[PDB]
Amino acid sequence: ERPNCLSLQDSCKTNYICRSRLADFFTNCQPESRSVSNCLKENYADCLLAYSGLIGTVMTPNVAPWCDCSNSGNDLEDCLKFLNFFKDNTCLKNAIQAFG
Repeated sequence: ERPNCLSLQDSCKTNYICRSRLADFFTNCQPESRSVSNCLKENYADCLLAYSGLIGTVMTPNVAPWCDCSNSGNDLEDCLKFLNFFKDNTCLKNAIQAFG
């Protein structure tokens, strides 16, 4: 059964390897601004490498990890923000197109 993304995030953060890789992904594939969803082009390579760095962890893509936001309770908005960082990430989409 597909787990809740926040639960999966917690299982990742307790492992020093996954915690580090996840943090790198959020850092390198973040928007260039609150208004601009894309990152600066100069960061494409680092964003893709960071995204690929998730492979081998519970955050392995297949794209978003294997999780959804069912049963998020009061934390639904946060769960969706997490999930959308994978599914609706302009920086990541552009990086994959550029070097994937």
